[PDB]
Amino acid sequence: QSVLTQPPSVSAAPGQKVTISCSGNTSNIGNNFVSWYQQRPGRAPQLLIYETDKRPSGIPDRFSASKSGTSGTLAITGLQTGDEADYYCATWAASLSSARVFGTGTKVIVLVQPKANPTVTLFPPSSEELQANKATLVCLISDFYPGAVTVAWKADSSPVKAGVETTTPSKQSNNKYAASSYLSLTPEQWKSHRSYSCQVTHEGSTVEKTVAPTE
Amino acid sequence: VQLVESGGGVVQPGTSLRLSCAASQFRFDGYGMHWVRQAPGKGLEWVASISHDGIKKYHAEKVWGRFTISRDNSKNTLYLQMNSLRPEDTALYYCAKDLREDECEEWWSDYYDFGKQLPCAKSRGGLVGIADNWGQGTMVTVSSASTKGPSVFPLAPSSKSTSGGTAALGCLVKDYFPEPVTVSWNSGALTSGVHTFPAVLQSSGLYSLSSVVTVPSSSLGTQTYICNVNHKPSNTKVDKRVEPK
Ligand SMILES: *[C@@H]1O[C@H](CO)[C@@H](O[C@@H]2O[C@H](CO)[C@@H](O[C@@H]3O[C@H](CO)[C@@H](O)[C@H](O)[C@@H]3O)[C@H](O)[C@H]2NC(C)=O)[C@H](O)[C@H]1NC(C)=O
Repeated sequence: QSVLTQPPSVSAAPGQKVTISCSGNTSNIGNNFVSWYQQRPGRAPQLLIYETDKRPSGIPDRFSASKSGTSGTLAITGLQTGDEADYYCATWAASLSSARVFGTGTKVIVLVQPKANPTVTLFPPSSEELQANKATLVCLISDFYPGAVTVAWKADSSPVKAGVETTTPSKQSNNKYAASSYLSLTPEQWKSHRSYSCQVTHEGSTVEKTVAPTE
Repeated sequence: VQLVESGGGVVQPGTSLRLSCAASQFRFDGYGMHWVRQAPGKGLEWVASISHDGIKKYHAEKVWGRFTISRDNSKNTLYLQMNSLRPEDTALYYCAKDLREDECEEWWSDYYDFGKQLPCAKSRGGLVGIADNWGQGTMVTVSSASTKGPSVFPLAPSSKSTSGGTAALGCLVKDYFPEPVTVSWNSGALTSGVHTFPAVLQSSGLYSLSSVVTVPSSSLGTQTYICNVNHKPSNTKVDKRVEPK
């Protein structure tokens, strides 16, 4: 139940270069070969790199990879729109379960539109839902480009891990992106804090909305 | 190379299910095989691996004692036996071929008819943990749910959903199964400023989505706003009034 940490997204203009890091531990990357997989939207993964820096026959020399210590790095040059996909690193060894792991995954975006900043709207639990002994906070995120966000939730000023469900960004009719995040609480958790916040990070800028039980 | 998974479906927690994967166009009994899963919208995760001959088996910590990989080399088939299923086992399950062949290193031939190779005398190659070919996967949804139309809750406009000028209001379409639902406002008469978001599959194995609409805050006292929710799988159509505060 360990993981190889990857950045959630990287992006570049067409023709440019991106790198994707893969940070692990002595037990996995430190002692083992690294492999890389490409997964295009709605498709099965495909092998990209094996034995740390080797390409299968169909893979162009625009893809290259390496490792140093406990970290691996994939590089993509001459980036083209067809390289948009999720990329996963991995290790696998027979010795120990902890050497059999995939990375958290990195979405590669090829920038073909201007940046667009998200509109964020946060709703508290309705009285009707609370009367049914449940509570859902709803954070809606729209009109952003590129199509990747991370969402964090806070109770007062403490981070909230449990109860969060967040969708993958989906293209809107105007070719910008939308997503949503839901925090499921008990009525007690909702009413026992001074506030809750949804924090949306897009291209390294974080914007935040807050709601409170006492309106 | 071709891999075709089968056996997936919707199943209740605590039950058992066996997935299968049929191999074609390569020498199945010369390669190790893997199962890998992907929960919806999440990352890849190793589940199980097995040597070309079915002797050596490896399983991920999250499934120890519950899932068992096996294979039948007389049928080009790989199996995953899944017992005591849990909601967090919901995922697309991929079958994948391992790269390294149990490659023959010495073989004799029919002396006159030497296009005919005789049973391999010596070979080597075991699992290397490189998945060079993948199937399209089979979906496993673990949930207690039967066909169920949604509950709808209003997302009321407030001073905290107003910037201006404009107010945002919506409806939360909660706990339905299966997809899809469609949403409109004021029976289709309100379309400007409407956005309906894709659903999330909750750990309870039911879906939820939201629809939000931006309107003049001056109108909140004069204009009625009603969200119309259709769920064809259950033949239900519900209308929910959304009003301040
Ligand atoms: C890389 O892996 C190693 C082990 O494979 C990790 O080092 C160990 O991390 C564990 C935490 O999971 C530590 O165990 C804890 O130790 C504390 C202090 O004694 C104790 O209070 C807890 O009950 C728990 O047992 C362990 O001390 C630590 N060190 C060693 C030598 O095992 C390491 O965190 C991993 N990550 C890296 C290195 O980035």
